Amino acid sequence: ANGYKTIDNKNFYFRNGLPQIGVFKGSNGFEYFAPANTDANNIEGQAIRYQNRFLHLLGKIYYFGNNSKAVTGWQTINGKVYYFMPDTAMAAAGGLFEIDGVIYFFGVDGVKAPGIYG
Amino acid sequence: HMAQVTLKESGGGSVQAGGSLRLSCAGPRHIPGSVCMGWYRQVPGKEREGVALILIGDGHTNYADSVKGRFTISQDSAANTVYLQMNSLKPEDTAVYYCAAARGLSDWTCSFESGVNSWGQGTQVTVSS
Repeated sequence: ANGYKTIDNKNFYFRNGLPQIGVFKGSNGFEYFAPANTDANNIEGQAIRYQNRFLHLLGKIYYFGNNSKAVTGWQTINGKVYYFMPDTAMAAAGGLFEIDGVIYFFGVDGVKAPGIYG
Repeated sequence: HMAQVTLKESGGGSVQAGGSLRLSCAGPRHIPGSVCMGWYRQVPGKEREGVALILIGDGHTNYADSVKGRFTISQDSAANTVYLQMNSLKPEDTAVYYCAAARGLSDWTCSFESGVNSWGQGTQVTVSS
């Protein structure tokens, strides 16, 4: 009863037999399973259309592209570089991250500082 | 893979030798991966040459030797948009300047060589004696 499910042509991500809120990777990439009444009267935990924009959720930062899926990896958005961790889609933020053996600094807002830190 | 992007250009113009002009080039707000943006120039009848590139969100610059110390490339601090400040213009700078976007190299540098992914439609700059 756990995991990604499609019910009545709506997508949900279940834990404890209940739809969870968050950004989770179903069979169709990372989707935003949102609280009820976030967009177009979605119900609790339904995956919503959420496109070409950032999402701040519980002090983490995601970016959704043009298909309502959270991006991963290096991304250049509004003049800045971000790196969205492949296994969570959360932006690297708050200090030093080692990515493919190189160390970079990312601000609290997820923006990569110029240059290499180690 | 780097999808093609639209590059919208503005600026240019016509000046006497010694003048200054600015170009601007805007890309889409979101480009996956790393991106070098800037300009090449081509006089009708001649070959295209690199002018200046910058790696957006990091800042490596690459300039043609013929424009170093006269043209400066910068990025907008809130957009996937670059500017070329063309100071100390010479008649030999007269050309069509084309905005370009290309993937950043793995060491966070931009090269004029090995391919451009997307081009702007071009801006004429004319400098008279």
